[PDB]
Amino acid sequence: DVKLLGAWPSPFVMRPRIALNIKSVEYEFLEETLGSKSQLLLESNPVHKKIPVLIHGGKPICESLVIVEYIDEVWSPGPAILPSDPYDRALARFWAAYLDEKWFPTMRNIAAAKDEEARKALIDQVGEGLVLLEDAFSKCSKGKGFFGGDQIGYLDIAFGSFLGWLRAIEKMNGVKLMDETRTPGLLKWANSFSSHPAVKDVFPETEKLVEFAKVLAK
Ligand SMILES: N[C@@H](CCC(=O)N[C@@H](CS)C(=O)NCC(=O)O)C(=O)O
Repeated sequence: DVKLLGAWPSPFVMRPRIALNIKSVEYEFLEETLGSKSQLLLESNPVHKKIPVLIHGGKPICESLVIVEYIDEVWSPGPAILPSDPYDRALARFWAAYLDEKWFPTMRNIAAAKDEEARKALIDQVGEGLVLLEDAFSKCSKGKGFFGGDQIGYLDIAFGSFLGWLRAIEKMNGVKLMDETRTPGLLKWANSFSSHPAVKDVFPETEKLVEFAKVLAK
């Protein structure tokens, strides 16, 4: 009754997936294949032609974050994904928004860098980006293990959905962007997320993510 269109290595595809595992909503996973586009996609998401795409009642929903909020709402009876306080809720959205427009582009844009400089510059920001989210974690979690708190939340999805890749870009660049000193909470959090039940069977393997990068090469 629920169809999801994405691919094993898209962190955006992980977003509507985790959320579905939180509500216990089952779904059909319509894989896409590199370099091509299924007609069901070109059909269902004609504006961006991007994955993921949620299909619910014969209807399509687009933009991973919006799908997550829709999922939180259609299945309100289960564990709530977004926070509950109007302000707390707005915080999660600010950071998700920030992560999507600046943090991730910056971190992906690395590979494209060239002089070992720009490379550093990017990596530098990726660091500054983490120090903050380590700060946001500090208030957001109140000594609990997730942005959401005791349990997995909206901000854990958005930001956690990138761990496989960040773990992968680390390896392929001989750099560790999280460390005991500067982000000791996230280091701990990044391993209480990629192990969470709603994540552990939808989280890609760093290595597999590394073959795929080495493949997106050309
Ligand atoms: N920003 C979109 C997804 C961003 C995006 O670029 N998605 C990629 C996956 S990494 C995609 O759809 N690629 C093109 C395709 O093959 O359809 C969202 O937040 O839902």
